[PDB]
Amino acid sequence: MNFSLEGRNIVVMGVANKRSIAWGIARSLHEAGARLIFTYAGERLEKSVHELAGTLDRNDSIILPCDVTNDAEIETCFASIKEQVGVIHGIAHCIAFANKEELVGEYLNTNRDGFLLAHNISSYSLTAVVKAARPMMTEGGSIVTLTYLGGELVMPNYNVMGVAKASLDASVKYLAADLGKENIRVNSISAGPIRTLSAKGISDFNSILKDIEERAPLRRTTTPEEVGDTAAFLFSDMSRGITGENLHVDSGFHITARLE
Amino acid sequence: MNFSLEGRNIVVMGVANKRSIAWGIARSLHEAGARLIFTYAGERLEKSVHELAGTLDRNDSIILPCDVTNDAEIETCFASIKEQVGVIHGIAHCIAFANKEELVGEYLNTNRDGFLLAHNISSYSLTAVVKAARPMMTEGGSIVTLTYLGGELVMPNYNVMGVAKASLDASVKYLAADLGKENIRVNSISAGPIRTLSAKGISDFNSILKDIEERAPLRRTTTPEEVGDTAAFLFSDMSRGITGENLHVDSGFHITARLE
Amino acid sequence: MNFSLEGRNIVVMGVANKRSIAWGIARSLHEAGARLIFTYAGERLEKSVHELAGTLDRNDSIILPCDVTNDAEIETCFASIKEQVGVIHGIAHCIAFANKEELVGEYLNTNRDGFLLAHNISSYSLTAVVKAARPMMTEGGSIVTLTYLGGELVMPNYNVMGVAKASLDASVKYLAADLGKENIRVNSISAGPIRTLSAKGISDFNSILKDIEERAPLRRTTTPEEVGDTAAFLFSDMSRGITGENLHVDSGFHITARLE
Amino acid sequence: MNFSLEGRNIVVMGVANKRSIAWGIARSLHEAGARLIFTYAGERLEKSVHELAGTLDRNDSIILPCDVTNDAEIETCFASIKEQVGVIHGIAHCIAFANKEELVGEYLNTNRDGFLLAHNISSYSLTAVVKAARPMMTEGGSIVTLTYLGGELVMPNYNVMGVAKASLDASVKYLAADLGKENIRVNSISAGPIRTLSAKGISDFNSILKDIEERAPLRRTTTPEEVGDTAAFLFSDMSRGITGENLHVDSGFHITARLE
Ligand SMILES: NC(=O)c1ccc[n+]([C@@H]2O[C@H](COP(=O)([O-])OP(=O)(O)OC[C@H]3O[C@@H](n4cnc5c(N)ncnc54)[C@H](O)[C@@H]3O)[C@@H](O)[C@H]2O)c1
Ligand SMILES: NC(=O)c1ccc[n+]([C@@H]2O[C@H](COP(=O)([O-])OP(=O)(O)OC[C@H]3O[C@@H](n4cnc5c(N)ncnc54)[C@H](O)[C@@H]3O)[C@@H](O)[C@H]2O)c1
Ligand SMILES: NC(=O)c1ccc[n+]([C@@H]2O[C@H](COP(=O)([O-])OP(=O)(O)OC[C@H]3O[C@@H](n4cnc5c(N)ncnc54)[C@H](O)[C@@H]3O)[C@@H](O)[C@H]2O)c1
Ligand SMILES: NC(=O)c1ccc[n+]([C@@H]2O[C@H](COP(=O)([O-])OP(=O)(O)OC[C@H]3O[C@@H](n4cnc5c(N)ncnc54)[C@H](O)[C@@H]3O)[C@@H](O)[C@H]2O)c1
Ligand SMILES: Cc1c(CN(C)C(=O)/C=C/c2cnc3c(c2)CCC(=O)N3)c2ccccc2n1C
Ligand SMILES: Cc1c(CN(C)C(=O)/C=C/c2cnc3c(c2)CCC(=O)N3)c2ccccc2n1C
Ligand SMILES: Cc1c(CN(C)C(=O)/C=C/c2cnc3c(c2)CCC(=O)N3)c2ccccc2n1C
Ligand SMILES: Cc1c(CN(C)C(=O)/C=C/c2cnc3c(c2)CCC(=O)N3)c2ccccc2n1C
Repeated sequence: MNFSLEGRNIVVMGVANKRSIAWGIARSLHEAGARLIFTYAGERLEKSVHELAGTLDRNDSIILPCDVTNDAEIETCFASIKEQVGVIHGIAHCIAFANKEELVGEYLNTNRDGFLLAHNISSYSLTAVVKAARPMMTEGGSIVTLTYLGGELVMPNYNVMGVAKASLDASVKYLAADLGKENIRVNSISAGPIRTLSAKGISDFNSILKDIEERAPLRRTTTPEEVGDTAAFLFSDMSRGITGENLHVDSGFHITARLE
Repeated sequence: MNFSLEGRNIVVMGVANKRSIAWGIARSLHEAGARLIFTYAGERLEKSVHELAGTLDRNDSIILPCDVTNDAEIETCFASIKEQVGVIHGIAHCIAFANKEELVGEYLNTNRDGFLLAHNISSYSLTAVVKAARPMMTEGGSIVTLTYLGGELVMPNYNVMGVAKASLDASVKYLAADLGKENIRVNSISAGPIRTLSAKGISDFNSILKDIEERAPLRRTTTPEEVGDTAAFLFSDMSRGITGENLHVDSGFHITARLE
Repeated sequence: MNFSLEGRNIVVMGVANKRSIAWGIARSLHEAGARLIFTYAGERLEKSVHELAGTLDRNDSIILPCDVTNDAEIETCFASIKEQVGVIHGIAHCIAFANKEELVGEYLNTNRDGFLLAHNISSYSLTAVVKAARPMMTEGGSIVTLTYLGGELVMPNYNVMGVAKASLDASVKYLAADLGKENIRVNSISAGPIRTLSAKGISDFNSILKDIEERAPLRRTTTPEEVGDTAAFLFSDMSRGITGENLHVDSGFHITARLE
Repeated sequence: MNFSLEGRNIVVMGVANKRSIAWGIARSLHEAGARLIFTYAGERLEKSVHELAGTLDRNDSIILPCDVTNDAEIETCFASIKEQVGVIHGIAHCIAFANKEELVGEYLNTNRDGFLLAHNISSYSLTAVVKAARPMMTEGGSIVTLTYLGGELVMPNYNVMGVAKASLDASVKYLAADLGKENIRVNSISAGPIRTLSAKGISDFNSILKDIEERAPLRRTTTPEEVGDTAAFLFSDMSRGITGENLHVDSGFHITARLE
């Protein structure tokens, strides 16, 4: 086996701009040879994502809308993919949302509507996309989602997104147990903090990143390319023994408890 | 400090019949001296629960309806409790629901509505009850919920309830981090399987229980009284250093991987 | 069942002075009614421990030497216990040692001799004491050891003691799986930091304790009495469904990743 | 970055025959371009390992004795490596031993000598080899050891090897925290069961493997090549954000609790 993704069609869900973790993943996968299908939420991202995809050195990308709020766009999107490419070999699920005011101060700033919205977008959407993709994954495949340490432990302010990530992380395991008999693997990458659009609203994020640079074993914060290169492994056949796993790409921060 | 719960008002949520784990908890807490407030869902359980409470040797129990589907009954119920007793010292949250057809065969038998219903009842309700109880917990307190190993690992058929338990387990941690500054602890008991009303629908449950008897370190399945006696510790001052914890009351089954 | 330890003979291993965690455990167990057998290492501790035991309100304690370096004293000690009391119902194992210069700076300051000494005293000794006690635990029983979060994650300077605690924690599980068929439970308490004789040599320990007071959910550092009161639960019949478990008595610190 | 190991000198410790997991790793690393240094224990393995290395398509391998019992051979071996190649970029540590009679029946079949031997060979040796290699790892590097699920949970008969693996797993974390500031990563692969020389003595191993084929998500047992291909990722720059991690290459078995 080898690391090449030539002849693999991979859906990358969640590019918003060039700082998106999904854009780090798309670059790594394209460099490995994959043909990419980008999905975006919101008509104003369409041109953005088309332009970023156009910087890739092959012009073979497909770009499609897919809001994951309910099933309707999911069905439209995956029908297009089925007609255009026939078979899907992977999905990178890079989607999260919660109401921003719930991600400041106490976790108890959430409420039922917000809690269920965060779980719908951040956790159920993986299952919804799996459901729509499964019958087109006829040649085996690999599904990767992104999680964060605040789904395992309390991270200040992460709040209802931590609870939704814990739901996502459990779903990765149950999906992996349903799909491995069809040679479909399901894993996550637990990325360290990265200054993306989804970092806007964190207080004193510069202090968080500085502390990671001091406390993490490798003495540096995570990049989208580190995350991308681990995702290229997970979509390749090199990782075929691995499913239901959560790989921390966080400079080792997960093994530490405090800064000396 | 001591194990007594004399002078503690504890709300026990989720008695349905004498096999309920919540009924094991209520017995242990009453024996330790607590005054109990029982809550029930559905008008047909009212007389049931009143009768079971009437078997306790003090006639000081309060029995109130509290469906946790939205906030409305929660607010009514906790207002009654505030007027009747003034201060709450504990809550035992023993509530779960998912659509039964999602808890057979593949996890992918769920759907958005079912997934969000399971999360609403089985996970958000703890937060909803916490929110309504917090201003009446003026003397410090202890909150205990019930979880199951299928929120940590794949258990056949547990499916969307495992994902909802993983959300519940994360919420226990974030609640504990919000409330410890008010001397309120939040913990779970991860009970081994018990033949309750919520076991109806498990296939070959007799085989599951027999396997636990063979594989568990202590060679026996869990009882509601084992769970109750651990919950009496968690509501007592003896456990005041413990919060955010998940105590397995499962005969040791959690430490095993297979039956020799 | 009840919390009483009347009629239970419990061996408490590792009192050195009144700050020892084992002394917090002995107090709680004596208050619950247990008859205690204290063991000490080193002839200079004999009078110390006799005097502390003499402050207990019943004068029924036995005090015996037991260095755990090899098996010889273990055998002498447990033979005395067998003749004096007949049956052992519990052991509190509160023993650790590593060379102090290995617990400063890098973990790589250890060496083979030091590593194996730390493992012998801090981890194998539990197995050695279990082996000598097992045939006198004819009425069921409960064994509790003390561990620390640095066996689960990196804690600065904890170094080879963290590795030895990880060995101890695994041994708790395998012991629990061997002994549950004889109604003997084996658990640990993972205590938060306490200023004991085994804290001498930690740098800036005042800063560590202050940070725990800020970061821990309950906003306070651990006491020996908190640890003692959880150990009284673990030796009582109230905890009979629990074995192979690690209970954190740390003010909730284990669920946090950083100080906001 | 890329997956190539051209220009990387990697020490592979623990080939015994063509079924060794280390031989799966060496093949994958050689295919990725690494120059390999094989180490073996026992003069009778010398010719074995030389012959297997001679099947590789470049004849650039070095083969050296390295018994890890004490430091002496380690020092000889690493001195040879330093003179022959100058810089080490990786180590694959594939070494374990315990007395076989301790790995049948109860864990309590161990004893002090056996316990400390298992820990010395199976856990401290990683630290000993790290210590000797560190000053030759001047260009950054990656260290991979092999662990097994029985270091996380009880696996029947794994016994003192499970305790020694738990010590190894903790050492991986503390090593990673010491060495990341020198751009050296330290990780493990937790392989599923493989019929190697170290499987001789397992009872009913055919039943264990059949059960894995039924219970594991991917419905198949692990191969040395699956393990090798994950180790090629860990030694490559693609995995540079990952340290202190334990990657399960076990067909997903780690996420399951029982066979339906
Ligand atoms: N930035 C971090 O520090 C970090 C660390 C670990 C994990 N993560 C996770 O990485 C993933 C990607 O986030 P990011 O940091 O790259 O930020 P981002 O804002 O670039 O990406 C989040 C994506 O989610 C999409 N999304 C939100 N609601 C959607 C909906 N209704 N339908 C479809 N798409 C929707 C957004 O359009 C956006 O493209 C998220 O799951 C996030 O939780 C982020
Ligand atoms: N039985 C087991 O094997 C087991 C093992 C571990 C944990 N648990 C958990 O224990 C808890 C109690 O379940 P049980 O096994 O005693 O069964 P049970 O059926 O007796 O109790 C479940 C309770 O949930 C209540 N509930 C359901 N929907 C509700 C709603 N909308 N509003 C308010 N209450 C609602 C029911 O009325 C019932 O009283 C649950 O959280 C369950 O997940 C059960
Ligand atoms: N102090 C903490 O912050 C803390 C936190 C968690 C766990 N622990 C653990 O609690 C336990 C008790 O330590 P402590 O903090 O009370 O300190 P302590 O120094 O009072 O107790 C340690 C005990 O170990 C005994 N011991 C050392 N070598 C021995 C040998 N060869 N034979 C027999 N006994 C031997 C000492 O005599 C002493 O009584 C230890 O396992 C320690 O790792 C301590
Ligand atoms: N086979 C499995 O099912 C399995 C599963 C997970 C992990 N592991 C681990 O994989 C590693 C490799 O074992 P394997 O299964 O390939 O079997 P193996 O017997 O082929 O390899 C074990 C190696 O350890 C070496 N070793 C033993 N004592 C030594 C000493 N004193 N000095 C130097 N080398 C010494 C042996 O010479 C042998 O080369 C071990 O750490 C084992 O625990 C094995
Ligand atoms: C690293 C990190 C993140 C980023 N992250 C891991 C996320 O999963 C972000 C999710 C997110 C989810 N929903 C959001 C936003 C961010 C901001 C914009 C918005 O409106 N809603 C984060 C987000 C909130 C609080 C703390 C946080 N930390 C410490
Ligand atoms: C022990 C166990 C349970 C019971 N349990 C732990 C639960 O949390 C049950 C939750 C539940 C949740 N919702 C349910 C029902 C049960 C049945 C009645 C119904 O209509 N909906 C369980 C439930 C489903 C599948 C497997 C299961 N196992 C192995
Ligand atoms: C809380 C804590 C402790 C204390 N502890 C948990 C221990 O297990 C101590 C073990 C110990 C073990 N061996 C030791 C000594 C202490 C000091 C005296 C000596 O000579 N050898 C500790 C010990 C060393 C480094 C950091 C530490 N932290 C953060
Ligand atoms: C998969 C597996 C293994 C193999 N393994 C993971 C190991 O780490 C083996 C270690 C080992 C360690 N020491 C050993 C031997 C094997 C056999 C030859 C000998 O003399 N001593 C194993 C080993 C013993 C018991 C159960 C076991 N299971 C279920």
